[PDB]
Formats: sequence, C-alpha cells, structure tokens
Amino acid sequence: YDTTNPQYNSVSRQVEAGDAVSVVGTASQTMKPNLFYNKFFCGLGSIPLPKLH
Amino acid sequence: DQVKFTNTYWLQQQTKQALYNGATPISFTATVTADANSDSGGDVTVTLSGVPI
Repeated sequence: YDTTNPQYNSVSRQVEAGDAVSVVGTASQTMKPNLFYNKFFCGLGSIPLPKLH
Repeated sequence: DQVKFTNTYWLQQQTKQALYNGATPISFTATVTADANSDSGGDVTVTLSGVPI
C-alpha cells in the first residue's frame, strides 16, 4: 500500500499497528498441503560441471 | 493382533516424507508373531513383524 505510488497497491487498506492476525492450521499437527500454481510461479535450471584434472 | 505406535509415522519409502491421508498422519503399525502372555507387575514381551527403522 503506497500513498505516493498507488500504481502498485496489492491490497485494499494498510496493515496498521493493532490489527488482528491468525495462523492457518492447528498447533503442532504434521500435514501435507496440496499445491496450485501457474507456469511462471517458479523455475529450475542446472549448471554443467567441468571435470577434475 | 496389530499394535500401533501412535506418534511415529510411516514414510514414503523413496522420498522419506511422512504419509498423510488427509485427516491425520498414518501411524506405524506391526503384527504379533506368536502368542504372548504377561506376568505379574504387568509387562509383556512380544515379537513383531514389520520394523520402525
């Protein structure tokens, strides 16, 4: 949230001191989330290795 | 009979991540080989098939 630069606002208002938050889940439970994404979320590459003398 | 070790979970054997069937994690379980009776003071010795390695 940028007053000088509203072009890039991602969100409706500004997070302020004293706002309520919460965590998504239960205290210690071990779990395995499903994922969803778009092709350009992440990317992967590899560097060819030279050989030792 | 089948004894279930509560806080110790099966793994995926190749990946080594805990198994989760969407409710809870699936705990490890082993099978009694031979009949076993308990003595006074209340402690039992039993042989189990399947191992929590």
